[PDB]
Amino acid sequence: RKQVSDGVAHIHASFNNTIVTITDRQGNALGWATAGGSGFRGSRKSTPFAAQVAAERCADAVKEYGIKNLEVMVKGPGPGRESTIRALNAAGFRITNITDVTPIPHNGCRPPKKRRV
Amino acid sequence: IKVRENEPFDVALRRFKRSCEKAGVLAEVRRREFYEKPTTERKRAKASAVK
Amino acid sequence: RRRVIGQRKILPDPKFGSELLAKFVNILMVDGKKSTAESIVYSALETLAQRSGKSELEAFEVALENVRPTVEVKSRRVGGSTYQVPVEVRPVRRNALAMRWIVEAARKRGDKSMALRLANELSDAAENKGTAVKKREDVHRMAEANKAFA
RNA sequence: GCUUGAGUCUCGUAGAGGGGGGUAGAAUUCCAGGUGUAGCGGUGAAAUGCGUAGAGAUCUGGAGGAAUACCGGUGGCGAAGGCGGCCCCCUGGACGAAGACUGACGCUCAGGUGCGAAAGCGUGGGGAGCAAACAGGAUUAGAUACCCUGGUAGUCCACGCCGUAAACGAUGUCGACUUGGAGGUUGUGCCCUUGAGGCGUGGCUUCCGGAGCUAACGCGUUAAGUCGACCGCCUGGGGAGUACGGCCGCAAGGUUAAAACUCAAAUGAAUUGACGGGGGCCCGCACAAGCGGUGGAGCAUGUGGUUUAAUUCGAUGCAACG
Repeated sequence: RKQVSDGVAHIHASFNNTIVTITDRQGNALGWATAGGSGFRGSRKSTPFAAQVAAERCADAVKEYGIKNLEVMVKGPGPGRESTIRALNAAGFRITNITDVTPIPHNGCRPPKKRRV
Repeated sequence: IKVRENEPFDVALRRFKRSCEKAGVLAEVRRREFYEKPTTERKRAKASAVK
Repeated sequence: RRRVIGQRKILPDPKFGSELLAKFVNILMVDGKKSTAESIVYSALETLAQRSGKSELEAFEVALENVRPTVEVKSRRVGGSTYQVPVEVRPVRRNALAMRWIVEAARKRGDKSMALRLANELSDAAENKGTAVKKREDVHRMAEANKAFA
């Protein structure tokens, strides 16, 4: 019941899952979505056409205000960097600026050895 | 990476910044590092680029 | 394997003369006793009169409408495991496939006799009933219902 | 005596060469607070784990440590090991050019001295991420592993020690000769320098390759070709870089280095093929698409069993069993 009018939307695009939260201008949570919470779980998610149905769920929780326009914050790789923005363009929302906020360091921390099969 | 356009449309322009960073220098990190594995495979893949 | 020719031109119904109904009787046929097939379906096909009262002709196609799918699965030996990538279904098999469900499920109906056990199914087809109509959604719940892979 | 070897002087050039001290930006983690709400994280799946004591996400502020995307290259510097952000201070070597100077002052070098990746060791600091050990979860016949959730030493700093590596070009240093082609990087001379530019002449360096060399692979002016000077080293495989003794070390352990006995080979490259849970391209009812079966049932038939005085001999993966 605040009517933020316009607020950026963060798209935490990951591999094992993807989640988009339609925060406000300053950066306050107004409504978040989630593939894991979008019916199918396990790992069936991930896929782009699976995240789209997730972020689209926001237009059902963050619609209580009246977002007439909004930007997009895509972070991290994975099947949900495009899908999300698309579903949002159809949901009825607008757009003000697309950008990738993926954490790309300068050889700072030393990543995990991991995987070796 | 900074998009912005007048006349609402979901054209793209987005894959334009997708040529300098993006999912590349990302997966580059992802798993472990490299150390000797790169200086080597980086100097062998170079051989490939000849013909 | 690599062979690429054409389809087998089937002989039309023993009366209405229609390939669509032709392969229909064949799919229904059994033990090469094609005769019985005709005398078993050609009857129930017209017995619709008692079930309606008019030029029972399009009823067949209309009944198949409620049994015409447009999406199926297809496991693929990729990604180490086995995909499922669902895909639609061309017309060539749409009409065909349906006919199977209409018959291959009209036999387990357990009514008076195959001759009639089949007739009723047609009425249940357009009116949605029996496994015949079931198989549709029970199949659609995969394709278009799991596009995550499609 | 001489000057071409070697060296000095001058003036330039490029460089992640070294030692010290600063400093910047991205990211991670953590602490605090705001928004907001039932998931997050992870895998092939899962589970451990974290979440309603409010996570994850998101945003604001703060603390701290490690490493410096892009440039980055088939690149550069160094004796080797190795050396990447920007800035300053102290410092080494390499190269070019007009030249000027010294005058064989050189090459190599057992012993000797010094430098040495990483791991490790001692004292004291530091500690974000990562991660031997260790602990859970999973996989599996088992799984003291690979995978997942955590995580200590350690990785970082100082100072001292240890001296090893597939410390590799598996190719000692120095010098002179010997067809060529394309390229990289850096200096210099010259050319309507009118240009990106064009022609030479030095340094270092890639790839192809001729003669020749080679057991073959291949090396080929940066030689494994043709020669000269000095040094290190090898003499069948196993036993064994082990034992013993010496020396070194805080300790790991290092260095030097056998015998007994045992085998008739151990080995190198290349060839033919077989195979690969290697790659490319193919065909077969091989699969996929369907039609009907076998597997259950009663009976037939054969076989292995079991039995029998005998249950006659044979046939036994697809190729054995109507």
